[PDB]
Amino acid sequence: SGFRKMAFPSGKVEGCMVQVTCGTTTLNGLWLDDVVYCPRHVICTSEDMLNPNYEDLLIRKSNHNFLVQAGNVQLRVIGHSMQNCVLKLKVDTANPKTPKYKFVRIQPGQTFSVLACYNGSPSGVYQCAMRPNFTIKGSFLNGSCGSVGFNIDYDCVSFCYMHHMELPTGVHAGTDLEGNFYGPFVDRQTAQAAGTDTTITVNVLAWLYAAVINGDRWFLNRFTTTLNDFNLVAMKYNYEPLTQDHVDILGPLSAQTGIAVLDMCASLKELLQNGMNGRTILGSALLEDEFTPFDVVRQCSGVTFQ
Amino acid sequence: SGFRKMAFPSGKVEGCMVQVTCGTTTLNGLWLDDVVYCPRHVICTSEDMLNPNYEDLLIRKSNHNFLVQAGNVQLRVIGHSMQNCVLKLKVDTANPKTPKYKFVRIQPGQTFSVLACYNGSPSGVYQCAMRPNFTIKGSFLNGSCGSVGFNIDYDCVSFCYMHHMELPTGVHAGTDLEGNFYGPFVDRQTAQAAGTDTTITVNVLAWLYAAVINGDRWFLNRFTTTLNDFNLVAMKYNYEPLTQDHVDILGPLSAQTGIAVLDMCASLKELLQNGMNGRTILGSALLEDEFTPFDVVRQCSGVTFQ
Ligand SMILES: *[C@H](O)[C@H](C[C@@H]1CCNC1=O)NC(=O)[C@H](CC(C)C)NC(=O)[C@@H](NC(=O)OCc1ccccc1)[C@@H](C)OC(C)(C)C
Ligand SMILES: *[C@H](O)[C@H](C[C@@H]1CCNC1=O)NC(=O)[C@H](CC(C)C)NC(=O)[C@@H](NC(=O)OCc1ccccc1)[C@@H](C)OC(C)(C)C
Repeated sequence: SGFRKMAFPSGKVEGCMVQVTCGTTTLNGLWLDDVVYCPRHVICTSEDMLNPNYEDLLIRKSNHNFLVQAGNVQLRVIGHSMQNCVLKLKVDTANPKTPKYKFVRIQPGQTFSVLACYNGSPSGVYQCAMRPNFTIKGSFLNGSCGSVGFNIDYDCVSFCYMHHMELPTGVHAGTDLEGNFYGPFVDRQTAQAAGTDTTITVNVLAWLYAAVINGDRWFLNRFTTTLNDFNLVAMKYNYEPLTQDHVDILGPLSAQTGIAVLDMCASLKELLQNGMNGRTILGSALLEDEFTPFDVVRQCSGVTFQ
Repeated sequence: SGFRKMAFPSGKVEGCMVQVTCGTTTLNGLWLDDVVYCPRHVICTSEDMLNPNYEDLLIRKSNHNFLVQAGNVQLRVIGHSMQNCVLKLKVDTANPKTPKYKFVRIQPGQTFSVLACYNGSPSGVYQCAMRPNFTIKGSFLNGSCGSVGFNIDYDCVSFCYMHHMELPTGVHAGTDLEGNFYGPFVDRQTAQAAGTDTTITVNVLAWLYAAVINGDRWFLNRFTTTLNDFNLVAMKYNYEPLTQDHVDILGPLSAQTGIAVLDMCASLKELLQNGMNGRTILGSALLEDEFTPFDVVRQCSGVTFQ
């Protein structure tokens, strides 16, 4: 029993974090096979950040201007290129600790673990979700740039996020590992609006299922509702519309608890309409939306990795 | 910027989790040097759990009745003993992945990371606190027994917790690595009350400091208060009494933010007396108490490990 926001074990990703330096700027890179991946703004000064011509800036640099350090072991750069907003530094040695990996672009609402690093050394790990407006609400200080987000599927690490910037909100923006930003953001120190965020409705329902499984069932009400009537409530409350796809993925949770999806929708409707009267659900006084239906299944299934 | 409940990177502890089997019962053990540590109730059946005579039960067992598996590598048990509520199995090979480690008994209010495992394979990682009533509110299913809690100080892993049981609350109880329970609990399937829990006041203040650092300052009020007057409010609200020791440890936070400890005490007093009016602090509608003053300093300092 019990429900906790749980991150993947970070061992396989720790053995891939290196420190990349170019000029005075130092940040974290990801070392897989004989390639090091890091934010391309490692090549910028503080002044360059206001309006960088990245192709121009990169031309001034050669292989030896890039210092890659792995702990204290240290790598020879023999090729460099820019893929969108990441740089790829070709080094002379494969990472002997390269896990089975792949690069994936995740979708809004999906969750992932973040290993926050500084100077190429891991600091801590926490779990979060790609918000529908393609930001994440993380914990990132100066030098955490290049820290990565990932999921683990038994032995295979799916890298999905690399940290690039903080916005004027304290929210965070970043790219996949092909260097394509999530969201409309660019890697420039110029005012950028995230846009209206919305609540991940299918994740809220999954959490509400997780609550029922763990004994907390006071919100379980008398009522039911329709998909369209519930959706009509979701949008006054800035919730993402619920589709039949969302119903289907909550199916397993529906059948383990014996509660139809639409009856949970109605319970969630009165919660949106009436508040919590200062009660809590799984130790929270807010409706929690960074658990996917798979995060719930996996936590009350006990799935392991290595 | 940003504030997240962050766990230590689990890499050093992953390389120590093994699977221990005795009879039909299987659980997790911790393999350091040539010794494997695990809950002594691995030696019990389901019926034994109601009232176990552990010394008697252990006499029926020999070295070869204990199957230790590390991934698929596999260990030869050449000695076994019972230290309080842990068994120690002497194996024929040192763990080549033994980190610099030590065993520590932590105090109520301190925090630690938990690596939840099943069958000796890590499943996920999350952070928590030893509640003042010596329970933890974790996420533990059948077979997670023997999963450990730890802190990391640069390169040194301080193991402080091993999971043994769930109580009739869904809260969790366990031992240090010398096998001494935290709390008044015994390893028997007999009704056991945790006792009244209280809120870790010095941790709440630290979080409130963390909030100020991250821009959230609406609760910062006009008032101040005295240690004794605040304490008189803390105990109607089941808060732990605040000592001058607690003031001193909040000192660094006091000086980085320029807010006297007693003025935060008064802000926290009206929060206890008046609620949050449905507002939030660092994305929570509850007063958060599983961040120590060091967890705060370390997260807005960017301390790394390896
Ligand atoms: C790299 O380690 C660092 C990590 C940042 C700094 C502290 N926390 C973080 O997450 N990242 C950068 O320096 C990064 C480089 C860009 C190329 C991606 N820049 C930023 O994070 C800035 N973000 C930014 O300028 O966004 C657009 C903007 C918003 C508001 C006002 C003007 C422009 C940071 C440094 O800017 C702050 C945090 C808004 C001051
Ligand atoms: C070992 O993997 C397993 C882990 C438990 C089970 C699922 N979640 C967990 O945290 N632990 C045990 O089987 C453990 C063995 C004891 C020697 C420590 N026993 C328990 O966790 C039981 N706890 C218990 O009996 O506490 C006293 C008690 C409370 C309430 C009623 C009677 C006795 C569990 C199995 O008992 C439940 C969870 C109360 C059913």
